[PDB]
Order: sequence, then structure tokens, then C-alpha cells
Amino acid sequence: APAYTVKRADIATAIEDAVVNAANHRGQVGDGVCRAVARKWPQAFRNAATPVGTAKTVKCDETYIIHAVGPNFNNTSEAEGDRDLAAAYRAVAAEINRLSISSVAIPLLSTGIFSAGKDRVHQSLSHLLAAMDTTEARVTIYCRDKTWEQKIKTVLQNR
Repeated sequence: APAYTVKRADIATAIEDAVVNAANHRGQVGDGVCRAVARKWPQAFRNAATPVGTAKTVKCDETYIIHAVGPNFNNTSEAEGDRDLAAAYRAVAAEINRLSISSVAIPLLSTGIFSAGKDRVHQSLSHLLAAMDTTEARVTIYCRDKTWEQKIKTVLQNR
């Protein structure tokens, strides 16, 4: 069975078997919590593009890194947006079982440019957990080095 957890770091220097990333759509090096990963595993980004609402694993060397593409609410209808956000997390969850890892780090998708108002970990984390509960890996939630992580803790205890 999976289990939730929280860690205060950039989602890159994780130590779980697999590392999920808030990938843009185009697998390019880009803004926000993405670059951290690219510095360790640049080859994993190399043509790692995949459509909205999905996940694309690339093996850099001997790790499974999973690029999850969140929908941009700033350019989609809330129906499409919450749906494809769940789609992305579900595609991740599939790849978790698919590569069959025991532990994986996972950032709260819906930040920087995807949010367009959607700025509640509680919401994204609902769609994430609903999908990732279907796996049996550890579920180490990451965000950044900050008070946001504290909020994610309180939510994880409340939910």
C-alpha cells in the first residue's frame, strides 16, 4: 500500500527511486520548479515533450524520471483544467506501477503558470492522491524549501 509523506527541498535532490517533475508540455528547460531537476538530469529533458494531461518517463541513467504536464488554467476552461490536471496525475500513477518503483517524489502541480488563480495545494493534492493511491509506492510530496511545505503538512494531516 502507498503512504503519504512531505519533504522540504527542491524536487530534484530527492532520494526516492523515481522523481516526478512539473513539466511544461514542451520538454524544454524552463522556469519555476523544473530547472533544479534539469541540472542533475539534463538528458532526461532532451525531447521529453508530451501533451497536456499525461506523463512521460525518461530514464536519464539509472533512475526513472517522470515529466507530468499540468493544464494551463490561464488558457483553458475550468472543466478542461481540473480534468486534465487529474489526467496528468493519473498518467504519473500509471508510470509508477509501470516502472514498478518502491518510492517516488511528487511535486504539487498547479504553480507558476498553470494556476491562473488555482493556488491551493489542497485542491491539486486531491486529484494527485486519488490517482497515486492506485499505486503501491511511497508518496513523498515536495514543493519548495518554504512555508508552503508546512501548509502541505497540515493538509496531509487533515485529509
